[PDB]
Amino acid sequence: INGFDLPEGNVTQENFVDMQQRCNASDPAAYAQLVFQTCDINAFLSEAVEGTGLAFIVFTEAITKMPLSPLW
Amino acid sequence: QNMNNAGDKWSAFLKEQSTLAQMYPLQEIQNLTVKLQLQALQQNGSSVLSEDKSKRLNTILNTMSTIYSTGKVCNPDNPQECLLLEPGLNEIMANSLDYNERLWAWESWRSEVGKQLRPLYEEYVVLKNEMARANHYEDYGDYWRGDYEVNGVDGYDYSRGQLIEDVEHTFEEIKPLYEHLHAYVRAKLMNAYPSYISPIGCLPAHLLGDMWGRFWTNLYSLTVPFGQKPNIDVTDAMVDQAWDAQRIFKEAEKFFVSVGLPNMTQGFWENSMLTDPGNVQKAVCHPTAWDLGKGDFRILMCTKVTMDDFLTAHHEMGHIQYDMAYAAQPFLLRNGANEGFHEAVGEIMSLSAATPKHLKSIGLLSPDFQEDNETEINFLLKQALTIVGTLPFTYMLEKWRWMVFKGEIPKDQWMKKWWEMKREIVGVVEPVPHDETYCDPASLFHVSNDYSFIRYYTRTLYQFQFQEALCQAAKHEGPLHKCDISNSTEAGQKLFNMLRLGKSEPWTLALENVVGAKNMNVRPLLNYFEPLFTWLKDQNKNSFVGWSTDWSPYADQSIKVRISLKSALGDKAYEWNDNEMYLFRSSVAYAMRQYFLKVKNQMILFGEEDVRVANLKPRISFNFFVTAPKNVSDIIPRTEVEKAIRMSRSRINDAFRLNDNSLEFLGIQPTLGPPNQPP
Amino acid sequence: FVGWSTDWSPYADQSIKVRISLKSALGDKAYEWNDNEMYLFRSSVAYAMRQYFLKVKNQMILFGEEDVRVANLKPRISFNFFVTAPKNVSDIIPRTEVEKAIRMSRSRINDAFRLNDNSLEFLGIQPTLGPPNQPP
Amino acid sequence: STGKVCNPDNPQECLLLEPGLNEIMANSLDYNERLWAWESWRSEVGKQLRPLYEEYVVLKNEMARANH
Ligand SMILES: *[C@@H]1O[C@H](CO)[C@@H](O[C@@H]2O[C@H](CO)[C@@H](O)[C@H](O)[C@H]2NC(C)=O)[C@H](O)[C@H]1NC(C)=O
Ligand SMILES: *[C@@H]1O[C@H](CO)[C@@H](O[C@@H]2O[C@H](CO)[C@@H](O)[C@H](O)[C@H]2NC(C)=O)[C@H](O)[C@H]1NC(C)=O
Ligand SMILES: *[C@@H]1O[C@H](CO)[C@@H](O[C@@H]2O[C@H](CO)[C@@H](O)[C@H](O)[C@H]2NC(C)=O)[C@H](O)[C@H]1NC(C)=O
Ligand SMILES: *[C@@H]1O[C@H](CO)[C@@H](O[C@@H]2O[C@H](CO)[C@@H](O)[C@H](O)[C@H]2NC(C)=O)[C@H](O)[C@H]1NC(C)=O
Ligand SMILES: *[C@@H]1O[C@H](CO)[C@@H](O[C@@H]2O[C@H](CO)[C@@H](O)[C@H](O)[C@H]2NC(C)=O)[C@H](O)[C@H]1NC(C)=O
Ligand SMILES: *[C@@H]1O[C@H](CO)[C@@H](O[C@@H]2O[C@H](CO)[C@@H](O)[C@H](O)[C@H]2NC(C)=O)[C@H](O)[C@H]1NC(C)=O
Ligand SMILES: *[C@@H]1O[C@H](CO)[C@@H](O)[C@H](O)[C@H]1NC(C)=O
Ligand SMILES: *[C@@H]1O[C@H](CO)[C@@H](O)[C@H](O)[C@H]1NC(C)=O
Ligand SMILES: *[C@@H]1O[C@H](CO)[C@@H](O)[C@H](O)[C@H]1NC(C)=O
Ligand SMILES: [Zn+2]
Repeated sequence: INGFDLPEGNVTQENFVDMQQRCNASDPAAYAQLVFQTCDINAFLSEAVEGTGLAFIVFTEAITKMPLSPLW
Repeated sequence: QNMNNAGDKWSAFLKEQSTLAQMYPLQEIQNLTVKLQLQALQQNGSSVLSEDKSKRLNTILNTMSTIYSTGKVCNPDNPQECLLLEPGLNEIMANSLDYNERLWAWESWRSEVGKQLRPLYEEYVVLKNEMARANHYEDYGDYWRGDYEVNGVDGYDYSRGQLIEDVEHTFEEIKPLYEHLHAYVRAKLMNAYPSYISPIGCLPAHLLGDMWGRFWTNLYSLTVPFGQKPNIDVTDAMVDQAWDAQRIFKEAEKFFVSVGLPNMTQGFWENSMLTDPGNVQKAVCHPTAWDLGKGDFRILMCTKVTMDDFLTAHHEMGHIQYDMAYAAQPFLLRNGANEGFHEAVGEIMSLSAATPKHLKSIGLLSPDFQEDNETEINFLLKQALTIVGTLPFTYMLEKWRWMVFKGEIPKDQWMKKWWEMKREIVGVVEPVPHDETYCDPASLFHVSNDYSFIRYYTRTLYQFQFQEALCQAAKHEGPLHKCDISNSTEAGQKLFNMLRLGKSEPWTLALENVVGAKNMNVRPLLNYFEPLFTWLKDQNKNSFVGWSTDWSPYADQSIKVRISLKSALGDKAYEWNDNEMYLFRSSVAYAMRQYFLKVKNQMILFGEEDVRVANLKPRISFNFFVTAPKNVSDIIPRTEVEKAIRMSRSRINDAFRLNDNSLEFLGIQPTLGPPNQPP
Repeated sequence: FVGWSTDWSPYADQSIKVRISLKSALGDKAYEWNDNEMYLFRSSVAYAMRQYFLKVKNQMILFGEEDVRVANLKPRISFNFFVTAPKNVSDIIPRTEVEKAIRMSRSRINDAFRLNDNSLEFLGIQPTLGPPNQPP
Repeated sequence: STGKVCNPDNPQECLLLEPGLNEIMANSLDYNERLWAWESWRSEVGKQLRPLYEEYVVLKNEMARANH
């Protein structure tokens, strides 16, 4: 929505694959310099959870997003 | 008062015979001539409207006409001196080399007249479409194209929608020639205005030689190929042989009797007024040709001894010889075959008389004169600045007006689509962004005074079709631009077979009597300019041919703003109408006032009209730049606006409830904020 | 009555008195009220008149900062103002229509100056709503 | 002597002080037209004569103080 200037309430998770094909059919030159991250679950559910990397990197990152985070 | 009552007896008589003409049906007629006279008289035109809408339309046409002729422009350094369009504002646009004074005259005039003609012009489109749809056209643009319509004459027909394709088909063969002329003028304008013109972009709209860029003919002193060769001028040889007022027409009458055309009518010599009189006599001095009727032809001009009025004498006599030829038709068919033929026959008389071959045989050039190939380029480039330079302007303007009448352009996109068509078709960029409060087409004479403009496109194409067809009959051997039809008889017989038709035949049938084709053609126009097109392609070997529609003369001091309303507030955020754009322009003008007071120690009264917004999108993004309060040529630099916005960013955020991630100034970043507290 | 009063004015019955208490809202950290702040106040009132005539009266009227006429500026920070039609100087918008326009956009004018309805008083216009509760 | 006043309903007709603006102020009984002619004229000429009149007081006081 920043490379083609669309309003924010039109592009969401339900039709992301619908409208990215509409952008290369409209401007094939302006769509080439844009980048699109490739990410899907089972790639974030399988990561480096090595020794001393769960209580210190995984739990302490999730505690800071709860309310009353010094208590947890 | 002697001509207003005698003028209204003619107009009241014609509406009485018009309402008698609908007594006869039109499709129960067989003879083509009596059908053509009946359709030209039965035409309702106005009067199809309600009688209170008919007086509203004439009030708009009178108001738009008096705004254009009585406009005052105020010089921001002395409000006691107002300049009015024809004396003073046309002289700045035609003579000045100051960038800041041409930019002022363009803008001011534009803006003011613009605004006025806006509401009026908007009300004018609705009333003219009602009058055209009651006469069984689809819009008012289809009503204007009814001149070129031809109905049922066995192979010579022409539709009113066929004119649109023939204009666009002929235009894409001029675009190779116009691109090389646009590239040569752009390279010559960079020496006259350095640091103002991009070498791969469009030309700025206020540097073209007049107020609208219609003719490029005032750019000749900056774009002359060889300035050390005088372009040939026979004005001194006229005042060295004591040529009176009468010699200029008597040599003009000998030109036309040389080709096989009749003499002047011998009432032509007493009744006409070839100069302004020996009295200091108030009498509109404007070249014209009159056809009063009853075989009485008079020419009214105030001729001075110059080669300029030696040429327009040949032009104005050409209107007379066209008028003397069709004087045997009935009264309602005594016009040109379409609206474009009448001026085109007048200008092929002027082209043939301006050649140095004709001037040295008419006694005005040393029999020892040498025409070099450097002076033919000087002559052809002066022709192309008037002929070729006006063809994309004429095509773009009628294309915009045709799409406005049929409704392809809604009224919230009139000035958006106007300046997109300038960059794409003409190659001309505006210096200041213009929103939907301006009306820049209506600041031209032909738009605000209700005139059709396609007659200037077709006349240019018919003019070289006539000239190329007459020079094959006169057995010419060289280039087309050296041709002269004097002493021939066979060429005049080719010309006279069209001149006597009038409107009695379809105009496509009139063209085959001269050219040999049934349609207008652009290939004779290009053959005239092939010595220039060969020389132009060698001068543009290191240049770039073409232009970019992205460059602007203001878009390097602009700042892009991006606003994310639904990220900051979400389900509770206001909607961004144009009252929010007014509050944004006042907050930026407030921030510029605080920066110049606390840093530069000056008090400058910035307003919301000094913040110029362009390219408004739905995501909510635009560009803006800041201008000094009444000096439109003074743009505050981008580095001083970034320092002013950094000083007051916390105040602009609070006026809209945004938080520096929902109000982004692209190129300005938040910097500070070191964290700590544990001692 | 022989004599005259120097207090009456032909505009001072459609005027609204504004009182601003900067040091109560912010204290040791409040900006100073120069005439650039008076320019921002006159643009915020002209914005509020534009939004009222568009959403209630369905008209678009181009009010500017030059249509808000300020009189009697004091040090405590108090003045009167009245609103005029954009080029008709004889047409004063009535006081009852400016009170309805300021009530519609009072939360927006407060945020532009960081005031909180006790530091930006329009004398004659009072805050009304706000019923409390939640325990069901 | 050369001030033009524009009628907000027709900007193409400017009235200049002695013919036209003095006749409104001396003959009219319309409240809204007398209020317009007063204000307009005032404001415009006002502004101009301001900076000039301000510079005029300083130079005239210098000439008077040099003549004791
Ligand atoms: C109707 O058409 C006929 C021919 O189609 C016209 O007839 C000519 O008329 C002129 C004088 O009126 C004669 O000199 C010609 O000899 C006629 N031609 C022929 C072939 O007979 C007739 O003029 C047309 N009607 C009108 C009113 O013009
Ligand atoms: C001129 O205007 C008249 C209307 O005043 C048009 O006419 C009518 O024609 C229809 C048939 O199509 C008749 O039923 C009406 O009676 C006519 N008018 C009336 C009511 O008197 C006419 O078509 C117009 N002519 C042109 C140039 O198109
Ligand atoms: C006018 O004609 C002369 C004569 O041919 C041209 O001069 C020639 O130019 C070419 C290209 O630069 C050279 O290769 C020749 O050697 C030149 N001839 C001589 C005799 O020196 C000249 O270029 C022409 N000018 C134009 C504008 O066409
Ligand atoms: C074209 O027409 C002119 C006008 O008649 C001719 O000019 C005459 O030329 C001869 C010799 O060149 C002179 O003796 C006459 O005095 C000229 N006449 C006039 C009126 O000036 C010219 O010769 C014609 N051209 C050709 C090729 O025949
Ligand atoms: C409007 O601004 C322009 C600058 O954008 C001023 O033009 C300058 O004029 C002075 C003297 O007149 C020249 O020395 C400068 O070189 C000019 N600047 C540029 C960039 O050309 C112009 O004077 C301003 N007009 C007013 C009335 O202040
Ligand atoms: C400016 O506003 C005044 C009202 O303050 C308008 O005066 C009214 O004019 C109409 C007709 O001209 C009368 O019927 C009303 O009675 C007038 N009102 C008052 C209070 O006297 C005036 O017309 C406005 N001017 C413009 C150009 O709109
Ligand atoms: C966004 O805009 C497009 C085009 O106007 C529309 O088709 C789509 O439904 C919109 N998305 C919404 C309303 O969520
Ligand atoms: C646009 O890109 C997609 C891949 O992202 C490709 O499949 C498609 O063919 C492209 N369209 C054009 C017109 O090149
Ligand atoms: C035209 O007039 C001249 C004299 O003015 C005369 O000699 C000539 O014969 C005339 N033309 C014709 C065709 O009679
Ligand atoms: Zn002409």
